[PDB]
Amino acid sequence: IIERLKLVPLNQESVEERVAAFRNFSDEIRHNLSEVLLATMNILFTQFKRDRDSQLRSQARTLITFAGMIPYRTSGDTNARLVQMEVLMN
Amino acid sequence: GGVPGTYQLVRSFLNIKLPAPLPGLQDGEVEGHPVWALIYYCMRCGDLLAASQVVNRAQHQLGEFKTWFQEYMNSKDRRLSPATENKLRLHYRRALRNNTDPYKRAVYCIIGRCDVTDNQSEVADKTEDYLWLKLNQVCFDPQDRLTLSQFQKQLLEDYGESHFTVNQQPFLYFQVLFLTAQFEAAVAFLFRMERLRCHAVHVALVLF
Amino acid sequence: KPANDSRKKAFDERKICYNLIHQVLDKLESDFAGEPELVDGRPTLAATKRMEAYNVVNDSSDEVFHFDMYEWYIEKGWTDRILSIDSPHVITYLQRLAETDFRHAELLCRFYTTRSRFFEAAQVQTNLAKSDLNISLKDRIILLSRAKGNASVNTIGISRQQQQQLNHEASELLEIAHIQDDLLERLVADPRIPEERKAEIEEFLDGPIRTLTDLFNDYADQANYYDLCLLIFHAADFHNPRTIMDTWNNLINQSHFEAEQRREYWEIVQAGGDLPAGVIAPIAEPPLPYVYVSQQIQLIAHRTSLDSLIFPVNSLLPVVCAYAINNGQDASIGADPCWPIQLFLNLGVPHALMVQVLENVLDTQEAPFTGRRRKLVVQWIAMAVDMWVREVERRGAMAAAAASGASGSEAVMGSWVSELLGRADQVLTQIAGTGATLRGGAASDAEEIASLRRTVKGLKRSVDMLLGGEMARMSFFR
Amino acid sequence: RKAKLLPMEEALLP
Amino acid sequence: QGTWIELENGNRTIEIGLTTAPFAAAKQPLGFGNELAVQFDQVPGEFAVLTNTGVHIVRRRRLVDIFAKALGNCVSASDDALEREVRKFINQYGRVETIAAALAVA
Amino acid sequence: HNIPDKVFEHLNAGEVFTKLGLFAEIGYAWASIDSSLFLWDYTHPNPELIGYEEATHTITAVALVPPKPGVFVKTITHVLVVATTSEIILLGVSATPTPSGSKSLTLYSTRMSVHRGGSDVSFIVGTKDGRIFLGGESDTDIHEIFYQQEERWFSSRCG
Amino acid sequence: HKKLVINKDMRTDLFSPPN
Repeated sequence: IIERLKLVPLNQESVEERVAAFRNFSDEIRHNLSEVLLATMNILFTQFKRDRDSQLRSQARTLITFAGMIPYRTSGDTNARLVQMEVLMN
Repeated sequence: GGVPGTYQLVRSFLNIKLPAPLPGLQDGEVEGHPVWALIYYCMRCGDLLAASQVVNRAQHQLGEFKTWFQEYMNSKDRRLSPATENKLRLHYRRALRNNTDPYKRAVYCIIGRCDVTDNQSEVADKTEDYLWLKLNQVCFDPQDRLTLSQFQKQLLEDYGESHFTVNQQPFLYFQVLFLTAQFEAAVAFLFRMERLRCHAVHVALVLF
Repeated sequence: KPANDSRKKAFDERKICYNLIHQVLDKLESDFAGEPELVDGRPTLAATKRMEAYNVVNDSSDEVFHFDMYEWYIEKGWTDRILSIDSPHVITYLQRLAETDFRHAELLCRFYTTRSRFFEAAQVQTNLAKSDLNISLKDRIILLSRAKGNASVNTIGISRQQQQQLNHEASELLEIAHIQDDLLERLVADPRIPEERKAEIEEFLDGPIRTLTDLFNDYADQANYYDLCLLIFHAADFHNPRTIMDTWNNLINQSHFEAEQRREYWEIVQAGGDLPAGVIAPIAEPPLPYVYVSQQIQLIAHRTSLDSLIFPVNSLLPVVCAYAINNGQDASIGADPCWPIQLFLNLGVPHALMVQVLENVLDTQEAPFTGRRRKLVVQWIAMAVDMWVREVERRGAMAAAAASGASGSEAVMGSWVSELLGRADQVLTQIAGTGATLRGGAASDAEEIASLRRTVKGLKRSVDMLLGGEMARMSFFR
Repeated sequence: RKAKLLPMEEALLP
Repeated sequence: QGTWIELENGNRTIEIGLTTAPFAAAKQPLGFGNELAVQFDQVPGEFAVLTNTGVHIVRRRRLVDIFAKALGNCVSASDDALEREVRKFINQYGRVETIAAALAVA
Repeated sequence: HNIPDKVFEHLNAGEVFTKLGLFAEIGYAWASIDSSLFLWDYTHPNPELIGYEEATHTITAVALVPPKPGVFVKTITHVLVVATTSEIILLGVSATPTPSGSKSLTLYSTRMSVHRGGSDVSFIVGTKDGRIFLGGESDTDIHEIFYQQEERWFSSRCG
Repeated sequence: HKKLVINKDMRTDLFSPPN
């Protein structure tokens, strides 16, 4: 589902356009960006413990760079947790 | 004669420890005893099932407490969901912060782990009742919240041996330290009692 | 480890050191058996020596050593520590030794699952179940059952198609495996099988899963286990109505004879006689034959789910009805004359299909359904239509509450049901007449038939009302 | 299942 | 050449029968028993061992089967490890038969 | 290849006598329980049991032999000899190979049978030409079973 | 095997001791 919405980038090429879109999306959406990134990360996180490894690793990176360039709710705690979950993958 | 069911035991326990009815009880009785007394001492004995049976025979009186309690018994680690946990805490805090039924007060913030400062001294008069009351209130990751680190440190730092050894009963303090994971403190402490050196050395060996 | 090579010596000189390490750790847990890990809070001296020792172990870079230790942990049974390593090194080590030993494969699968790699585990388990390693049938049943579960859930990076295909292969092999296990068990326990043969059966059935042909020919058919034969025709998508019915006929007759035998033995106990040598008495009235027969039909039905080709209602219902008549499984012994109809309705046969078959039974006048015994056929039809009516009425009430408008598949009543009841009344009028002029004196069933007429008329009325518009106005208030 | 025994007519010629 | 095959506890052997076609390398006594000549013309003999618990399949191994298996153990060894294993074959089968087996496996 | 569980059920249901044997030439095994006989393809992972229970008395020997030439249809590949305490019974057999590599076995009646007599039959062997010889645990005598296609007024089909 | 092959032709008498 999250992949269809094209709200969070998963390939590095889409980061530029997805980042620009966030600027004009309703604040009722930007509010919940924090929980979306974490759920999506925790989703990739779970699928990793179950090539494919490279693909998840690449997508993991994408979420981080997006979150890094986006100023949003609880960006502090969220950006940190996102990075930790990516380290455990490797 | 046979250990009776935790329910009938508790009922045969309320007979003694409250022979006459206290005028401040609420929500009526169940088979001749206040519904909240049964729930508390059943939870105190650790038989949540026996307590839930009591709730099932007072569905009309207890109101929405049924759906909340049934969730507490289901969820592990004796914790409710943040959403439902919020619903009950605000209700208790709304108009039940000071209720004439102490057992009602106790159960609510044992289920919601709230009012950590209020030691519920009306029902938890013994030391073990205090430890048990708080360990059911500790939390893990800002207001009205207590964690094991705070509780374990808060106990011995502010209320040291002096507070727990005035009755010249040494094990009371030992149990306070050991049942809070402060094994080194309890070992050194108990190792100083010249009559209990043997025991403190060995409880150190086991931990070693 | 190529034999005849001269590194063996080098490996042996390390194995002598590794064994001695086992003894140390063994003696350590022994010396400190009962000792607490903490005393008064801080660690004891017995605990620190455990940590200091196991440190030296985990601090090593000797690889042959760590292999020898994985093997050792497995040996001692310490799934505690081995599953908690984390390292891939142990996974990679298992990946080589998996297709070789069941115990190792189980560890590997445990690793995969905790990492949400369910499909990879299902693959290992399935292959192991199909392999020629020394694995018992029941273990092969467990392996397949796990694979089936693991392939039925999503595994990231793997296509739904690939999951389903594995889940399907495991499901089929598991079905066959259960059949084989039912056989083996029954054969071994069978008093009428010579010991010499049993040992032989245990050798060929308590191993890799066999084909359905073999199971049928060499075992199920030889021992006349007709219920299992039917399950085998189901698992094989066996398209052969005649053989299927022959098997149904053998199962019914076999079960009837067995029930008859058991009721006889009982009657002898309650009369003082002695049972044949080596016959365990029945301390309680066993079931009448029609009750044990229908038990057999239920057990199979639940196992195959009525959607099978071993439940062609158009052939099977007449046969069961035939049995009931030709073996006096009726009022004479205190049974419900409609028992065959009750059986298939509760079993979940749709009402329309029932009446449809019963109609065919009545029109063709075959086998025993002839002459005045068509009285019985009419009674079955009366009972089927009655239940159908009740069903329509409840489904009407059902849809008035939970509101909406629908009704797919379910056959719906036509004028044909009304016509069928008309003919049924004619048959009864004809049977009563023939009965009044029989040689030897009139028939005793006069009022019995007069009653059936009233019931049939009542049903035609109801059906006529529904058909006439009362069915399109069922969700409406009266 | 009792094995179906096909007839002698097929078995022996002619 | 002999070997001992162990059957598990409880396995009582009942009968042993040939599952493949009867062996014959020639039509008269001279040449009849030449297993080496027929290594690639007829499958190795297989025998069904019936016990009271099941049927075990036993298969005769040819020179090429032994040679291939032995070499499979030399994959992780030295240049001299192969030469040692090869010398076992030469001392029993002779050099020509051994090199012919290597050619066949190759 | 484990023995099928259904054979274990019959074997442990044996009242007096049981016996196992091999038809290795066609990949089949058999088990006799009293007066009942069960064949199965042991190469198949879940075989079906070919049951034959016409016999009235205890089976004492079973064998698979070649047929007598010019007697049976060409599709009959073997003859199944079933010896009981009362008679010897001949059955036609067609063991045609299947796509899987295991012979498909179908049985044919023959009306060919003879009363055993006083001598036990525990051993049956067949020659290349279909001759059937018998022996047992009563004595050292050797018997032979003859059979022919045509029925005659002065001679039975089986002797 | 999940494929059935009936073959009444050449079985092994289930009701007899073995040769």
